[PDB]
Formats: sequence, structure tokens, C-alpha cells
Amino acid sequence: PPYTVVYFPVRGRCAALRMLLADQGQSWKEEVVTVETWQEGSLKASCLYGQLPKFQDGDLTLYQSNTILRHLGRTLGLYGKDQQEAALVDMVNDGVEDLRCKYISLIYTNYEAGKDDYVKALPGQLKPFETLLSQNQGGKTFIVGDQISFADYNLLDLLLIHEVLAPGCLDAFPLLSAYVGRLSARPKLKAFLASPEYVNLPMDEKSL
Amino acid sequence: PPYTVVYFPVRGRCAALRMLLADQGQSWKEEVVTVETWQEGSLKASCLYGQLPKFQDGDLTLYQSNTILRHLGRTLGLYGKDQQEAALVDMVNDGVEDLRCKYISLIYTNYEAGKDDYVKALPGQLKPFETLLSQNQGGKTFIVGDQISFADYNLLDLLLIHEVLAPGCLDAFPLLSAYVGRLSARPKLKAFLASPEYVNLPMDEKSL
Ligand SMILES: N[C@@H](CCC(=O)N[C@@H](CS)C(=O)NCC(=O)O)C(=O)O
Ligand SMILES: N[C@@H](CCC(=O)N[C@@H](CS)C(=O)NCC(=O)O)C(=O)O
Repeated sequence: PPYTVVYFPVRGRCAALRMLLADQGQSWKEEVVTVETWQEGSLKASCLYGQLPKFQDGDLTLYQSNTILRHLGRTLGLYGKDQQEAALVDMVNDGVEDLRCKYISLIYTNYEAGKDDYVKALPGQLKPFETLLSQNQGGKTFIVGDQISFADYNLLDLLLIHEVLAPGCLDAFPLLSAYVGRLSARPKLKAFLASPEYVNLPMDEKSL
Repeated sequence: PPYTVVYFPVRGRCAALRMLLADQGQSWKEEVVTVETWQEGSLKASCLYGQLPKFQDGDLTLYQSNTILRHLGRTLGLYGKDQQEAALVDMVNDGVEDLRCKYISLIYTNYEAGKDDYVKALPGQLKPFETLLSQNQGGKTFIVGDQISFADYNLLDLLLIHEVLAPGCLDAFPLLSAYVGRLSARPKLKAFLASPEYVNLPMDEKSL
């Protein structure tokens, strides 16, 4: 630290890393980039891959949402207890990223027309996470091992996103359901999720 | 170890991890899955996310190509010299994954019709890697730091893939060009890239 999140005024790909920082009692600065400023071009041209989020940690500048998640996970001890758990954490996060990309494809390229088929296929896309939970201490703890990881925050975000898209989609998955309620009940995270900082921010850039 | 790669008979998403194993002097078993066997359904149903590659390391079973790359990188010391370099390695790999997904979208959903526009936009997609190279010891070493990382193998694979799609696409990028020649010249990797094991395997599953 200090930590600075440079992003558009939406939850989007920064929701999970923000949940992580809040739940971990970290402090950080939000540098909001308006659509107007982005269209100006200078900031975009200076971004490694021409996109946001951009993350500043002291003198270190990073790009890529999952890189930020892994960085915070690595430096704050949220990346498994050993190398085997670390691999499992990656396996979960890669799965979360895959579904997030499918979600992104839906809302940005075929929402109204593809929404129905997507929701029908959703159960099959959520089952893997329910299965992982069932194979780890009966799913009473975290997605991997007995300690929270950056993948828990990313998965939580994706699940919350889908509950909005398809209310009750987690009713068919007892472990995921309890898991979401459990993580959402963690004091610092609960406070964050209920604050205007989170609540009054639109879900996706599509809303911009 | 022992290591086992379970995949279709193509380079696809296993090319980079294979280059890594070969260049690192590792031994591994290839369990080829034919389209027929896949259509049978049993293997697919047993895969965490219903897809390949599946990777076995001793008693550990992993899925997700980037998870395999990170696992080998972590266990073989190809993940940066410190936490800062580790983050940079992730930043590069996430960028490689992003472009690979764009490439995948092209060949599978709009090849013939989108090929021209994709190639025109390619320079802008490759510039970030040229820039990273220019900011690290003049690009005379690796993509991050002075030691090879799993991201080098993944980037190398993506660059080779694009040279086939658009011959000479690296001519406008001196650092990337030299970088590819340099990595491709590493003894063990050079031997692997020239072997039937690599050469006679189709590039993508699309060829199946
Ligand atoms: N793989 C990147 C994706 C970044 C991305 O898609 N950024 C979008 C917002 S969610 C953006 O900056 N769009 C504006 C543009 O492309 O110029 C990550 O995970 O951070
Ligand atoms: N995110 C996964 C993607 C895996 C993937 O796309 N697998 C394809 C081949 S490259 C597959 O198994 N297709 C067969 C199927 O889905 O039934 C990874 O990086 O490993």
C-alpha cells in the first residue's frame, strides 16, 4: 500500500477485489474515471492493455482484474496454505473467470434474445462450484481449504451477480446458498455490501 | 510428478504447458482423448468444468490450462523471483489469455469474415508485450525479470500462433521478434518444437 483503484463508476470487474479489501480491513482510494475522461484518450493510451481497472500499490502499477486479485491474495495471505491449495484456488478462479466471460458475452452481445437460454444453462454452470464445496469439509468453510482466498471473493461476486440476473438460481444448490449467506455475514464485508459505496454503484459499465 | 496430460490430439491450450515441460527437462505422459471417446460422455461428465485439458500430478488432479501453467510455474520456480515479479508475471499471462480468447472467438465464430479486421487490429494487440519487453533490460532477457516464467511459454505460444495466422506480424516489433527467436533457440525447446510430437499435431480442435 497505499492502494488506489482506478476504474469507471461501476462495480464490474472491481467488485470482488473491493470486497476483498473491505473484508480484510484494508484502506484504499477510489479514482473514478468518467466516460468523458476516458473518451479524452490520454489515460487509455497509457494503460498497458488500453483498459481499466488500473491498480496502484505504492510504486507498483498493475492492470488486469485477476492480477490484482492474485496480488492481494499473495501479499495478504489469501492464496491457500500450501502449493497444492494454491493450485486449487487458481482452478476455482479460472472457473469463475470463464463463467464471468459468458455472462459478459450475454449482457453485451445478446442479452434480451439469449437471456432465457442462458438461465436454462445456468444450473450446469454453477454445479462445479457446488461440487467443490461438497468435497471440502462438507462445504461448511470456504471454496478451498479452511481459510478464505481471493477466489472466495471472486466467486461470491459472480454468485451475487447471477442472483440478480436469475433470482433464486441458488435455491437448487444448498451448499452455495449457505456459503453466500455465510460470507455475506462476515462483519466487515456485510457492512461494505450494505453501504452506498456498493449499493448505489451500477453493476456493469453497460449501465453507463 | 508423475505428470499426465489428458487432452484431444491437438496443440490447442496444451501447447504452452508442453513447451514448459519440455524446456524444463521434465518427463510426462500424454493421454490422448479421441472425439469418439469424448462423445461417449463419461470422461466429460467426470471433468470439473466438463472440459479438457485435465492434468494429473501424482495424486493431484487439476483442470484449467492456466491453472496448470501456474502450478508448474509455482512448483518449478518459473513464477518470478519475488512477489512483485509474480504479479507482473500474472499481468502478462492475463494479457495473453485475453488475446487468446479473441483469437478463439475469431476462428470459431467468424473466421473467414472477420480475419481481415482481426489482422488489422493485431498490431495494437501485440504492442503491450513489445512495451513490456522494452521496459525490462531492453527486452534482451524474458518478459518479466531475468529468469524465465510460465508466462514466457504462454506468450511464445500465442506469438507462434499469430505468425501462422498472419506471417510477418512480428516484423514491426523488433523486441518480440528477437524474443521469439531467442526462446525458440533454447536447446530442449528447439528440439521439442521440431519434433513430430509438436509439428504433426494440428493447431486447434477446429481441425478435428
Ligand atoms: N482482462 C481485463 C478486462 C478489462 C476490461 O474488459 N475493461 C473494460 C471495462 S470492464 C474497459 O476498460 N473497457 C474500455 C475500453 O475497452 O476502452 C481484466 O480482467 O481486467
Ligand atoms: N478455461 C478452460 C477452457 C477449456 C476448453 O475450452 N476446452 C475445450 C478444448 S480447448 C473442450 O474441452 N471442449 C470440449 C467440450 O467443451 O465439450 C481452460 O483454459 O482450460
